[PDB]
Amino acid sequence: VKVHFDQAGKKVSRRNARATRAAKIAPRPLDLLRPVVRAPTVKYNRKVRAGRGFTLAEVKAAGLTAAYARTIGIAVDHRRQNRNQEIFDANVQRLKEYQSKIIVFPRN
Amino acid sequence: SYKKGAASNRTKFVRSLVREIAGLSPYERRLIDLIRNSGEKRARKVAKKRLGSFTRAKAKVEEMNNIIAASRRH
Amino acid sequence: SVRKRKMNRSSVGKATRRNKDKQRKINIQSNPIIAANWDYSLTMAQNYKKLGLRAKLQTPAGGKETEVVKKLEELASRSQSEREEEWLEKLYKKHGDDYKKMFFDKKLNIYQQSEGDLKRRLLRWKKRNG
Amino acid sequence: NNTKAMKHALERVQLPWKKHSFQEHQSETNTDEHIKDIYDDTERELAFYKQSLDAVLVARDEL
Amino acid sequence: PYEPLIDWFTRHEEV
Amino acid sequence: NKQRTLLISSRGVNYRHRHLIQDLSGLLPHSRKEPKLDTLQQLNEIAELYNCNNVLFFEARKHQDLYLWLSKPPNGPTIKFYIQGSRPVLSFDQRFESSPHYQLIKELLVHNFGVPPNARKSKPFIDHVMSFSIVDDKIWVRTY
Amino acid sequence: GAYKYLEELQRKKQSDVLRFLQRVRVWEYRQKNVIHRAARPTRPDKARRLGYKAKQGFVIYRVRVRRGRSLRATAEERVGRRAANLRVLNSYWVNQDSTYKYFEVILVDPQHKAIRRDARYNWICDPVHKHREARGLTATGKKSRGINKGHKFNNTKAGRRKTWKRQNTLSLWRYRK
Amino acid sequence: KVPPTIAQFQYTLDRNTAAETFKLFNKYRPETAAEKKERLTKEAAAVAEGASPKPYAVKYGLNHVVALIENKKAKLVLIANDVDPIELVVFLPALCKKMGVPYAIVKGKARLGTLVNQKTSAVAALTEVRAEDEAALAKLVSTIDANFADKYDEVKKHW
RNA sequence: GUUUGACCUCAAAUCAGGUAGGAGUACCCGCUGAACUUAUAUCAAUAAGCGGAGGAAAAGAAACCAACCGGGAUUGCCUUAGUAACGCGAGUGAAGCGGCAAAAGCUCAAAUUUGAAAUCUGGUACCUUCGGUGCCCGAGUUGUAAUUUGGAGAGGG
RNA sequence: GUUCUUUGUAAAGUGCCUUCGAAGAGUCGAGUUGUUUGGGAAUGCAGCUCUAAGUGGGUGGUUCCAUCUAAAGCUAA
RNA sequence: AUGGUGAA
Repeated sequence: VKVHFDQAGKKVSRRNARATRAAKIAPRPLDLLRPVVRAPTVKYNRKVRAGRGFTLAEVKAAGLTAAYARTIGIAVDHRRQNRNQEIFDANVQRLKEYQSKIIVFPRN
Repeated sequence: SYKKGAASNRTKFVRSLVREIAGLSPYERRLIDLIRNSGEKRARKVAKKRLGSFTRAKAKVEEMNNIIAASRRH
Repeated sequence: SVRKRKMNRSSVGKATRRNKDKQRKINIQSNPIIAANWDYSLTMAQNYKKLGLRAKLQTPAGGKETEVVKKLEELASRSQSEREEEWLEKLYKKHGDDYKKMFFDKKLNIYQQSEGDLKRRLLRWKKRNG
Repeated sequence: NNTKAMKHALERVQLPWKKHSFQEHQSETNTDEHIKDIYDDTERELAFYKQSLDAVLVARDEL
Repeated sequence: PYEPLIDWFTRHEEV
Repeated sequence: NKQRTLLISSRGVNYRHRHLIQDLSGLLPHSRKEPKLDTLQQLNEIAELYNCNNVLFFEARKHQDLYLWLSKPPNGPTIKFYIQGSRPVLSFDQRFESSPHYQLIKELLVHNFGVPPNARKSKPFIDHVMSFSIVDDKIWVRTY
Repeated sequence: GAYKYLEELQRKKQSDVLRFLQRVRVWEYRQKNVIHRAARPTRPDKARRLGYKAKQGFVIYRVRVRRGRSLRATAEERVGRRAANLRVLNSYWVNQDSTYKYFEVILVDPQHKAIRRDARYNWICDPVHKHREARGLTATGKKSRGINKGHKFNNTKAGRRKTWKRQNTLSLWRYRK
Repeated sequence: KVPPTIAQFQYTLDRNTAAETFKLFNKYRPETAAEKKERLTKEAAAVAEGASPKPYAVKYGLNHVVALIENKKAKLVLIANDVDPIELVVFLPALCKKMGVPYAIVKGKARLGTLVNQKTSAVAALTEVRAEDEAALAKLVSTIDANFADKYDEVKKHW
């Protein structure tokens, strides 16, 4: 029998790890930018949830390439395809907003 | 489809050269002997027994017939 | 634990370590501006909100320009080799500006470069010379 | 399903059973739709056994 | 069993 | 009276279909046993290699359902089924003479299951009996 | 590329040329010991695609195992046990006999400085990769464990032992659900 | 016995033809490590204080030679008759015949390696030759053809 | 040339530079594995035994899940669910979808650098020594150096 | 931050126009004999007779369509 | 049952 006596301890450890990551990663928001995805299986066909990464077509339409996008904390999915032209538009708008809201420091 | 691709005739050339140089397997030899003496009706049964798939047996029979045509007609 | 009992009994001495306090105490070391403005008393999310920098791009789970201008303030804040320059000088005072003729210059154009590359290199050399 | 095409195809599927002796055929008068308790199967099994016995009694002495 | 090889493929040179 | 049939099945057979096919093959000496087939005109072409004017193909689709195909290879129709070498005895219900479809399926079952008296693996005597009857718009058959 | 020709030729294993080569090479191997050093692989086409590199630090071994645990796994374990200092990378079939089956195994010496300084191959030097064949981390070992993506391996996706612990453990929280 | 493809080798050129071929090949020995290094150092020294034509050398790499063949660029190909992985060279003669590139089988891989500053060379082929040896190259090609294809026309037969 | 040297193979060195044994073993990765206990099922892919490393191990970026307006590495929790399914009794017993924690993708094989094996192990002299340069020798052409893994990719303007 | 070096017709990224454009075999699979699951399509694993193609092959639902590209490997959370 | 010990 296993009892999770470290629930509070696990939460504290996760919070400390997140704080350490933020300290190491000060300017970036501790994560990348995820797209908007519609869930399958009918029962959830009317539900929209965050996805893994934007498709290559979405990144290209956003005005930047995938290789450079990955360095700006934008998740890119090379296996996800676009078939409905409303989630694609929403993702393009989200990427444009992210590009407008980002400030990039110079290399030197 | 985005990566089905085609032979490009290089795989065709290499496969033809390999088929010529390697020769014929004993089961292939028996298949061609049956074709040249019995016919497809008898060769296809043996091909299916050796392979187990009807489509594969038919493909092998067609390949053997093509090889025989290219050989005896030259 | 047999080993623990022996170590406690032994006079060698436990290699005592104390780092529990430093687990909670974290120092920001990825930016000078943020370090001078970061408040360790407030949480990571609280500090991010105070400085105006977004903490999580996605919607956070569960319930819930003062300094950003500094970053923008700092945001707003090649040469040709001697052999290449000599070769471009030969191209210049052998053909001048006729890149079409230079394209067929076997003696000087050892590498059969395109007209565009030759013209770009000539313009770059001229920008640094007369 | 259409009876026309099925009826036309049925002719080519029927062998000349009655044109020859029944001995080679080696193959009852009840629709069995009157059987009740179609879920317990107690009556259905009895009806099937009765049909089999009727067929056996007809095909027995022919040997 | 033992027969000479045939040049059905190698008979014609590759132009 | 003589006919030859073909027996085949889909890919994947373990607990029940294995026995339900082995018993059928044993009961049908005139039938031909062949390995699994891929899912559909190749069955008729295969039938030409054994002079068998009949095919008993089992298809297992939907990850849970079982299907059976009975058809005449050369020019006859086909019927799909979904109901879940000693000489046998077959009896048939009167309902098979009502509608053309019932008569057609009855004739197909007769000339596809009834082992001919003379065959390369036939037997002279009988050992068991079986009955064919249609009820609730479906056919019920068991080996007893 | 000559590798395409060799790969195509190897397909016709029943051809007269390959049939004769099989008997000649099996007769040659039977004279030698069960496990012996091989100067170079007899199937370069397979070895090259299996990570083989013609450079110092790469060792190819030939091992003999009686015909009927997979034979490839047994051969890999046998070669690894004798060559403790070596690390097993992969293996492939070369020849067979009525009484024995022959496989060629490729091993990499992590001690060699060439492998250590090679980024593409220095990962093998990690101690976690010690005796890969023993734990079934090789291509044959992974296949024997049924670790693959699909419903075909759902019941054995992550081994046949952790499932018992997962199903036999009663999970309880501080606040019972 | 052996299949027709095997025993095709060992029917090498005669003494005179092989000697002439090796004599011709010895005039195009690729620069060794020391020769190339000294040439590069001399060039660097000249550049330090302040247009050559295409170099001519014998192409010998098995992969490189196979790439040269099937493109009709190669003119003469030399094949070793003592390659331990025979499968690496079984297809070379037939491929050359199909492509029409003249080819010959010489005795010993070490002999091929010696003329290319290598311990063992599986194959040795010539792509481009100097105008002086062009007539010699054509004469050697004709002699090799006469002595191999016609003299050993049955090399691909009689197991 | 009745003769020399190469390629290949096989052996010796108290030669130089290297590594494996064993212990420990709660967790992991494979082989092997019974009975008490309960009406092939079940204790049980458990106990014990054997082999292999670590601070975690395995797995990991689909020949995946799905039939939807499609999702997009693996991993662990809740849920799906004590449901499907099996046994049709006793009982055994999952997985997609959904929410959460964390998110990083890449490295080879395969098409010629051929206008230059450009790669690297080892010995030696120095220096700014978890290494760097010059020289020497050897490994390599039966393939070490550039690029590419369909998300393509490559030669030219 | 402080700097000493940069190096060379050196390397990389984007759009357009032209020409090319290569994918893992005693392997899948079938057959047969044992093991595994409560798994009905013993899938998965184990011995062995046999053993294929590249507009191909695997996985599925329907008379066509949906997804992927196995027989190589690394990766912290 | 598993793993070991001794022995006119």
